[PDB]
Formats: sequence, C-alpha cells, structure tokens
Amino acid sequence: LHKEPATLIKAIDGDTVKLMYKGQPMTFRLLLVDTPEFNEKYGPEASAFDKKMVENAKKIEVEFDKGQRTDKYGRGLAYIYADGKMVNEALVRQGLAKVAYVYKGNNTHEQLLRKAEAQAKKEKLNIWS
Ligand SMILES: Cc1cn([C@H]2C[C@H](OP(=O)(O)O)[C@@H](COP(=O)(O)O)O2)c(=O)[nH]c1=O
Ligand SMILES: [Ca+2]
Repeated sequence: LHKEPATLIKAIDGDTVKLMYKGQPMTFRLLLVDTPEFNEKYGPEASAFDKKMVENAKKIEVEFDKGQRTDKYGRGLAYIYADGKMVNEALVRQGLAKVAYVYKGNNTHEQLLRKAEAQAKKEKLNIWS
C-alpha cells in the first residue's frame, strides 16, 4: 500500500475528516475504527483528538487499502497519516476509538490496530476506563 498526498480542509468528528485529494474535496471515513458520535461519551474528546492531530500536521497523507475506496455514502475509505503517524492507530491507542468495521479486502492494518486497542485496554484508557 502507498501513501498519497492530501491537504486538510476541515476536521469533522472523531473518525471523519474533509480532505482535498487529487485536487477534489472529499469526506474521508477512517478505516477499521469507530469513534463515539459527538453526542456520546468520549465523542468530543475523540473529535478533539482527531482535530488536533490533523490540524497540527505539516503533512497529511491518504493510504487506500486493497478494496473499496469509497463507501455507500460517497466517503473515501482510507488510513490517514499526520506527519507519518496514523490517525486511525493513535485514536485506538488512546482508547478514543474501537477497532470496528473490519471488512475482508480492506483490512491490511487490522492486527496493528488490534495491538493498539490491547494496549489502551491494558491501560484502562478512556473508553476502556
Ligand atoms: C468504516 C466503514 C464504514 N462503512 C459504513 C457502514 C455503516 O453503515 P450504516 O450507516 O448503514 O450503519 C457506516 C458506519 O459509519 P459511521 O460510524 O461513520 O456511521 O458506514 C462502510 O461501509 N465501510 C467501511 O469501511
Ligand atoms: Ca462513528
């Protein structure tokens, strides 16, 4: 899999972000994770955490998996990196997201993320507290 450029347009919530990709605005939904909706517990913390990480980043990159690149809502599905660091991973590592929505064909970083959830759970962080 390959990292590709993108630039931030707007942080939306814990697991969606508006990016410019190939010069077009699109909403991205983070692969393999589920954050709490803003209305729910840790939702604002998730949103704040995604927001901070993407807005502070000099460099954003989009990494598509091997499967579907767009969902049924027209959202791009990807791994999103902020200065070389995966946002999908960081959210899980901090207990702000669960590993989730694991579909066959779009699951390359499954085990990497499941290692991060185990650590966050060990540590009883946020959702796991
Ligand atoms: C992460 C991801 C979500 N989805 C869809 C399934 C869910 O459908 P439903 O809307 O019918 O529940 C929805 C969950 O995303 P959200 O957590 O943003 O709502 O997005 C995919 O289709 N593929 C994916 O890889
Ligand atoms: Ca969600």
